[PDB]
Amino acid sequence: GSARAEPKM
Amino acid sequence: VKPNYALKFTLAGHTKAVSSVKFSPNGEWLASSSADKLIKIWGAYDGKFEKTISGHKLGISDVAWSSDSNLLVSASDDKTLKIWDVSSGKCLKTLKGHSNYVFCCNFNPQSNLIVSGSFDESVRIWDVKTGKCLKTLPAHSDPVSAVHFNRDGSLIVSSSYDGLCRIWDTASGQCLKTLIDDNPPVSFVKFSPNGKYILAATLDNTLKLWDYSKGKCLKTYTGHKNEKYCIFANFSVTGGKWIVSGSEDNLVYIWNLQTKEIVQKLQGHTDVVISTACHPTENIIASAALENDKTIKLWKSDC
Repeated sequence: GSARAEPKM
Repeated sequence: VKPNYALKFTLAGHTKAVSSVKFSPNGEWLASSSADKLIKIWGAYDGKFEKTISGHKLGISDVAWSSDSNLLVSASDDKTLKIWDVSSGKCLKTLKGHSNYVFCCNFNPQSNLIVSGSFDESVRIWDVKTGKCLKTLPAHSDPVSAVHFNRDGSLIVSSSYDGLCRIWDTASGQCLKTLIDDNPPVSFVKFSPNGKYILAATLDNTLKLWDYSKGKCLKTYTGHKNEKYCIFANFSVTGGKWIVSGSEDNLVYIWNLQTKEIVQKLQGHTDVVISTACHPTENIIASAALENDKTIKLWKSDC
């Protein structure tokens, strides 16, 4: 739900 | 001299990953933003839950306080920023213009302006009072990971996955500097409290202290894990002079700013420590973790 909480794939 | 940070409080309440934690400039409060679309307010000294602030349609990646500690600005995946009156919980303005996730935000010292960074590759400067976008800077060629004003608000520093840190003149919107041995994605940047240096993190497990004018790297800090996430870093100035950062190994790392040696590692979290903040007057660190943890920790030292 938040971009910062998702890893850079 | 090493610090003696020990766990005092664990703050539970968010139901999804916490994205950012910030102490109010008056030192009374801690504000947290989360992937659960909420902003939470907590007592800075006792960890006591204060209130929930809602309105965003999607999760929030960042939150920042005005200089008088009365307002908050939040940056959301819903492509907007919102200005909030803390005491009432009201949404004063919805900042629209970004065409992709708004990732980072900050007020300037005068707090009449807001700077934001987005996945749309731009940096926007907003008027607090009107909610209008004053300037759109064609800042980068990849998502903007961080934005920060210097001490007198005359400069903006931005960082991006494009491997660059850029210094902007607040008034004209002109690019004053571009900081380049390689260009790994820049996941975080901020000015030092005196405004003479910039602390930059890169997705190669490295933090760097730069002199902005001369374009020279003065210090390098390693030992932590940072390859996938935009982790906040800080200058701790209340006691000893440290560099504080979260880490993908679930620890809070503390370095002696000068010697670059690790002086403390905090254990407690159970997921990536995405965010850390340093209290403006007391030797207190707030830390926040990702989806598998969801908690915020408050740590205090005698020095």
